[PDB]
Amino acid sequence: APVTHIWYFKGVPSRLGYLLDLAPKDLEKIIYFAAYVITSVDEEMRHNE
Amino acid sequence: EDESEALRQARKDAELTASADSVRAYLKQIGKVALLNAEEEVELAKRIEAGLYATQLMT
Repeated sequence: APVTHIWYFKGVPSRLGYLLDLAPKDLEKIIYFAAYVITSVDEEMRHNE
Repeated sequence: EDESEALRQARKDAELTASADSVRAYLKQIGKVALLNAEEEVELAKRIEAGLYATQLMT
């Protein structure tokens, strides 16, 4: 299973958090299996339904 | 005390914690399923027997 490089997730600037517009407190909860994220949503399938 | 919103959301917030220690997080999660007794064990064993019988029938 894929894993995240610590050099980029964890640091004084969280580079992964900067790119993805999140926070390290809102990334450790995910790449360490504490909370889910919504990978993608269906926009039209929700607009008509 | 226990009712009137003092302890319920208290329990929900206490459970909903960062749990930095990995063993601590695993023990927190394992504290979610109640223990079982003999009748429950034999009932679930019957269910598994039915499931494997149905799998054999599918095969």
